[PDB]
Amino acid sequence: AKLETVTLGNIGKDGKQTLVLNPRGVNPTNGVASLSQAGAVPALEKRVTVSVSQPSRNRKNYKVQVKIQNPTACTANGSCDPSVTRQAYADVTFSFTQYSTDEERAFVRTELAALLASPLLIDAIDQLNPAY
Amino acid sequence: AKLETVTLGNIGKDGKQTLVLNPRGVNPTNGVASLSQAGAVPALEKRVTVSVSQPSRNRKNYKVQVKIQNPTACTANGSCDPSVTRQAYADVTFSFTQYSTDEERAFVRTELAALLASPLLIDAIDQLNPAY
Amino acid sequence: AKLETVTLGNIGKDGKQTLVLNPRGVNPTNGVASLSQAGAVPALEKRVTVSVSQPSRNRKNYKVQVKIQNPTACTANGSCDPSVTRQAYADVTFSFTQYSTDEERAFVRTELAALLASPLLIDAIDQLNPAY
Amino acid sequence: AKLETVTLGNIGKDGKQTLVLNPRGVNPTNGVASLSQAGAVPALEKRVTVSVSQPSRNRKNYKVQVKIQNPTACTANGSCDPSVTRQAYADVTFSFTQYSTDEERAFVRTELAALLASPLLIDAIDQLNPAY
Amino acid sequence: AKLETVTLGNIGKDGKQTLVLNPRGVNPTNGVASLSQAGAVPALEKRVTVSVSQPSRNRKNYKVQVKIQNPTACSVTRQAYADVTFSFTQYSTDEERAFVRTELAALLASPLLIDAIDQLNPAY
Amino acid sequence: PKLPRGLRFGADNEILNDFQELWFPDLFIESSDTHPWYTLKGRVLNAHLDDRLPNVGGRQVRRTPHRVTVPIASSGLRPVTTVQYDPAALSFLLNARVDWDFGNGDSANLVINDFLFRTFAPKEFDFSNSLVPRYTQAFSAFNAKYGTMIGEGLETIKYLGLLLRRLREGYRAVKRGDLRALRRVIQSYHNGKWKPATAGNLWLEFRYGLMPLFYDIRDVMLDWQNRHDKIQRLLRFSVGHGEDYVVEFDNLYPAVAYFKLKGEITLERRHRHGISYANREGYAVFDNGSLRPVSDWKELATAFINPHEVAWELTPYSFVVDWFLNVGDILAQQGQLYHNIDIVDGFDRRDIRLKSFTIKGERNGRPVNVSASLSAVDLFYSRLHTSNLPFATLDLDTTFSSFKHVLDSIFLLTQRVKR
RNA sequence: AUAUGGCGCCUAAUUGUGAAUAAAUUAUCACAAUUACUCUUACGAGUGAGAGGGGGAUCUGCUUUGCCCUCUCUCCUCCCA
Repeated sequence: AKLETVTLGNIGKDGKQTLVLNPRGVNPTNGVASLSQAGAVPALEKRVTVSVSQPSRNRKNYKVQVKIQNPTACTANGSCDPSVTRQAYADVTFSFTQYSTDEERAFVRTELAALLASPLLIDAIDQLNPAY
Repeated sequence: AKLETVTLGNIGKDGKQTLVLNPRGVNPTNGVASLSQAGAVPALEKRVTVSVSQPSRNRKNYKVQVKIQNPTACTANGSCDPSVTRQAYADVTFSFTQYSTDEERAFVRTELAALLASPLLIDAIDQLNPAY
Repeated sequence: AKLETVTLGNIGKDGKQTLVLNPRGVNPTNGVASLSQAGAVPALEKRVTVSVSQPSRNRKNYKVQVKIQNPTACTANGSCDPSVTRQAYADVTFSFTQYSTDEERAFVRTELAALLASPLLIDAIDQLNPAY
Repeated sequence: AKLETVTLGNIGKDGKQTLVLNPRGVNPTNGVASLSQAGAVPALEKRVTVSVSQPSRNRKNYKVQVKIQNPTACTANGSCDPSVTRQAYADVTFSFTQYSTDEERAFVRTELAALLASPLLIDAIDQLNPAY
Repeated sequence: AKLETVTLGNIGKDGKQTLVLNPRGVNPTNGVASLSQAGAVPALEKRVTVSVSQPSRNRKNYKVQVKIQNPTACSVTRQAYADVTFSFTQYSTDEERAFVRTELAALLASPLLIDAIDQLNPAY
Repeated sequence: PKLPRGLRFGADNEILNDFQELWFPDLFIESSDTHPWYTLKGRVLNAHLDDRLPNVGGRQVRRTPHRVTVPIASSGLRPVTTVQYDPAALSFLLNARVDWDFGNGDSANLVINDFLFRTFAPKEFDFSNSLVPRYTQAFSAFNAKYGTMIGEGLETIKYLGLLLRRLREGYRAVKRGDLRALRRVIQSYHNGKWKPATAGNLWLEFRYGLMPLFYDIRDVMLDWQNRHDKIQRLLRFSVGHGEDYVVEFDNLYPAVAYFKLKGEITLERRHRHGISYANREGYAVFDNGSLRPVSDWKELATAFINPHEVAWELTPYSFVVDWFLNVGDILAQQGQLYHNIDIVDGFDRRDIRLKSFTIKGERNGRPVNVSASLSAVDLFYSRLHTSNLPFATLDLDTTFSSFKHVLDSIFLLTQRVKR
């Protein structure tokens, strides 16, 4: 899991924008690696945090956490510094047993991606229409 | 001290096996580098960890821990994937002063290595024979 | 696990010195055998203790403890008897299950040996360099 | 509430120094007034705080307190900022029974004034000598 | 009065050694320029401070002060120091000032003051 | 040109630090001779020699010019300066007294002065592998080593805010005008059912009727200043490791091939690195021309306890509102100390320093005896600014956002106070 | 059971002098000093670490040192009744 520049292509409603995320320092207090946009200011605006808690007397049950956070901002007519008027964000949480297999984890990843790609979730998020 | 594929050569009773530990990563929450045998199932990989603790206000001493983890497969004749049945541990704990020397501490290392090679420790570990 | 004179050669940074430890009396209060420098006084300076704890209510789960101590001493310019200025020490603790077997025990010990011999640990505590 | 200007005279051993104290306010908590010299500097301005109490619960006798500060104002101090070097404390405390008299209070008052004016207390306050 | 490196040659009992004094920061709290040994450590040991106090409500009467300080160590075990103070009136002339400087230098180089400084013997 | 080399102007003509020159200066070569002459005094082989010949042949060192900085933060932290001095060859004066009495009429005794020698300088070295590890553990124990003080500071500042809120309530009661309702706070300190005695007054029951409040305010704001001091001192992490490296100097002949001089020189090289932290927005443009001092912090606290104050009888309202406003000003000023705290500066330094030495003369049967003292002239010193930090940092923004929130809230509260 | 969780035991100490047994040690007690490294081991100096206090310390400073100034105290600790 080397940290470096991540180029997220074919994204958006029409799948034409691209996102470039550089890494930053990893949170020592809880071991969380972070990327943010290439910058400059949007680096401290958009964030992508990833952590993997390994087993313990509390963990059994590896837990992989993936948070994404996009602040929508703008500039008042007369102001200079943009203010954040909104905050979108999402959290993905995988829980795997110690006997889990890379096999299993991989198809899980791919199934989640394909579901996100499927029309169902497409309209369920894009339009917030429940399945009916 | 960059992490890297560690290939331990002749190994075991007759001295003919070999071990290949891939660098996993380094938990910074406690500053500990992790190595693991190449596999798929975390529960059945040979694991090793190294940490070096600097002298603090309540310690004031150099510490270095090396931990070694050897689970056994005990795969059943079908019916599901293998299950861990036994686990061998090794815990090595070097500790020195602020003023100690690379000389001293290399010397005591190679001392420990030679000791683990010597016939006494051989039967004191292998055969479980009390030192006498 | 017979006690007798132990000759560890190829010791130090360059692996050229040699250390000859003679045996001593087995501590009956806890059953611990011990070896010490050939002498005279260093016999009471540098120590290498061997312990084999058998199962019990508290144990399960044999243990084997190996504790090495090397006190660095010096003579003040004017004094006679050398006083200990620093002291180095290490402890290895092997824990084996009651069904453990010699093959795996030897596997573990020689793996410790090669790890100690590997670039990793040698850098990690000749220089106190966590793998980074 | 004391709001009176006091034009003092016969200050110092020579008796040719004069001083003026102008009110600065009242402290509506403990029945305390405040008076100062004309100026704008702590060291150059001498403090006079009189205070009068009445019985409430903790005590059954009056209290007339008087605290005078006569700081030594130095001219040459590296700039035009006359600071203080010797703080002159003068603390006077009285205690009168609720059945005393204005006659008795005036008696103690005049006796204090006369002793201060006489060459009795001058030798003990200025030259610092014991009663031979 | 530019501040720069000063090479004092022919100094000592027999006029052989040399002192290299490089300048430092002029003390803004009192406007005094400083020079110190070539270094490294002797820079904070040896000191030569120069100031020219112009007239004030207490001065009138320019006062040019030159202080020299030599600490001898082996921790500083001894400290020698000297101070020269020239007081010159406003109508004083540079003729007068150079006369005074040169006279004082010729005195310090004259036998009497070498006798009274080096061996510390009063003129008797 | 107007400002010194390492300075530049901003948008509104404000003094600012010129990063392009601070971090990427113009090196230049210099060959300024310091002591290009040596003097021998004494007698050698029955010949008194007191000439004065040169010793320096050729000099070349790269270095940076002189620069100036200005603090880029309220606490007064200054930015680091890139400096270089990498002489092609070292330099060490030797004021030795060579002398040796040989047989068959061969004696020598004299003293050398201003005699130097050039030798190799080991510039190629890097202890990054040894220094980088010594940050992770320090950061991990940091919160375990100062979380106590940080927490007590967080509670102290909230307690200050609470005190100011109660004071604001009292002042608003004063402004609206009421004698009995004004005692809402008076009942919060006496710990007792205080009864009235006569008809009081607004300003009278507020000027010192709140002495416990004033004492508490003074004490805990001095408390916060003291902890603040340490806390900002805690935003810097410098660590270095030193090692010894003995070197040999080529042969040299102070005289005309009359005796050889050899030996050894003991030096140590230490690699050091220091990481800092401060704001990530205004660090580049920090107004140094408009800020309040630190003494007024004590001034305001002691003002209400000062029993010398005439404005209580002319314009209580103005003085109290100014008290509020200046407190809010200082609070906002210190607020920037905790907004977006990240890596802002980083320097790496490599320096060589002598410790000891040895001298050995050898011309015929080891006849020379040397008893000298060594001193260096030129030492390798290279300090470079770096922005690439190849390791997990301790981003201290999340742990300070609370303090920033608190100060902003308190500033809003105090600025809300009107005449 | 690794990380770490639990159990127990333990704490300022070192050196020297008194008593110590008939005679020698001599723990217990008392008595006297020590406390971090380098420097002569003389006095004392330097540095690292921490603790506390005072100063209020930004404008055009140096820097072969990386950075608020200074005073005081400690080198098994800190806190309460």
